[PDB]
Amino acid sequence: PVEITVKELLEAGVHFGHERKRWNPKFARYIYAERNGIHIIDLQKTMEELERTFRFIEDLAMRGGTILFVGTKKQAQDIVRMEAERAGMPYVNQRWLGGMLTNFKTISQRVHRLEELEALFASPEIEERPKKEQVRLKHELERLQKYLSGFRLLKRLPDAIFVVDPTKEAIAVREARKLFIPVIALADTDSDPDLVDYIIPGNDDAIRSIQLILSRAVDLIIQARGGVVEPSPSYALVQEAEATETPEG
RNA sequence: AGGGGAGCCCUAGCACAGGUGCUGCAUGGCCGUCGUCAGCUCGUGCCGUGAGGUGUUGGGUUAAGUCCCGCAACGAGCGCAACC
Ligand SMILES: [Mg+2]
Ligand SMILES: [Mg+2]
Repeated sequence: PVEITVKELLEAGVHFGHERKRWNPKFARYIYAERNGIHIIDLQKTMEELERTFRFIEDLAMRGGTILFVGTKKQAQDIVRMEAERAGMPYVNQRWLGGMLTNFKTISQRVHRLEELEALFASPEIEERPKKEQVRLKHELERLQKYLSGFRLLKRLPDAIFVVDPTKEAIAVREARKLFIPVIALADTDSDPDLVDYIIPGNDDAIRSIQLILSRAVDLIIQARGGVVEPSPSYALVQEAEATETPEG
């Protein structure tokens, strides 16, 4: 049953039958206290820390600060970009690079090739040598973009970090704290609530939680201070958040 | 008449020429050779008390450290290639 949330998209489900001899284990469902992914233990402990954290995201915001989020799991990545562009800041989906922060003065160079290439495919210099290098410059521009598509907003090392799972993207969190950078992350029982600077004890995994915690973390920024504007947002045309703007091919 | 004097010839004395006369285990120079083999390194960062390691390992591909993907590394140089 899809409570107006599922939407009938002619989803067959012919190959989706439970004929997968799934009728094999009785204890198949070892079930615990994790049936939908919404845990809040001790409350007087977590809610205390939340206010804490979210009070800073607000501060770093107003102080003009910057917050690059760090995403690495498939269980996020894209969920990192939406909350990325919606909130004008740098993000890292694909993969971290040793030094992303403890080497700026060098990884930032890559960012430069990137921009450099991005210039050339805009001037008449297009096509002046063998297709080979033409592609030699396309591979790069392409790759570079794959791994640097979000680091282009880091003219200088950031005031904070928002890594999802400070245990899977630990290098990130190492590099960070080695440079006195408050590290903000999700974290759970299977994490280092000692390393995480400003914790938000959500579910490390679980798409939903992510989008839930990461969004307000994005909205809180945006709503930093305020203003009038009371005609509210429109529904169906929420494309500026990114969605799937203009395709190529 | 003749005398002085410059380039030069000759005897004599001298500084010295000359020497394929030793030493290439004193050397430059140039060459051979492993090897036309695919390799040898550097910057920055990270690991390590340290010598150092990481990158240059791994899967795949290549005539090739050639290229791909991975990865605490990101690059760059000499070489490979291309230029002839
Ligand atoms: Mg070939
Ligand atoms: Mg060869």
